[PDB]
Amino acid sequence: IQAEEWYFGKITRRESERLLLNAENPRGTFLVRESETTKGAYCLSVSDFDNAKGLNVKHYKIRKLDSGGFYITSRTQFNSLQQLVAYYSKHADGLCHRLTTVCP
Amino acid sequence: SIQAEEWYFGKITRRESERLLLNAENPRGTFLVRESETTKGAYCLSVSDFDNAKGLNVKHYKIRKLDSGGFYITSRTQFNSLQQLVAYYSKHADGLCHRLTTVCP
Repeated sequence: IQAEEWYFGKITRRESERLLLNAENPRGTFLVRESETTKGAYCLSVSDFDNAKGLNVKHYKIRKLDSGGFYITSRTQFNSLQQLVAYYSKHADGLCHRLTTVCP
Repeated sequence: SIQAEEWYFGKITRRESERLLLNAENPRGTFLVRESETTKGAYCLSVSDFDNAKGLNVKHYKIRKLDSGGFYITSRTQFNSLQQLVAYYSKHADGLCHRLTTVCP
């Protein structure tokens, strides 16, 4: 997945929030990183805006099933990470915002 | 002035640096220096590498600016300038994934 624009590898949770939390960035700017402590998991980081908290980053753990697939909820699972990203770019389904822009 | 150095790419993002380095045309050890996007005062050395499992991949090493003037990536050597840092690791990888071979174009 190294070659996917949205994959930032092993940046920490804090570093993903420093990258994402920028006022030039739209709601739904996102990146995927390898989870910092859970081994074999990915994490989807999405900026979001709430009146109160202002801009903040939500983090959703992505698990990989034994057969290979990926999921965030029981609603949909994906044969690959790129399919998950493609799906959520069009359908938020429970995430805070549709994935609009890859982290610059 | 570091602004006009050919291997200095200023404020480009971590993501744009990889888009530049991760390209078939570039030898292992193609590099660029840039500012850290979020560590103030630090710089960053981005280097292309090739691992059969990863494929072509970029490694990023932070460069800290000593208060007293220098620059360093490890406790083994410190340098007075970024120029001198690039030159040294062009000869000796000394912990880096690869010697700095090619300035990124």
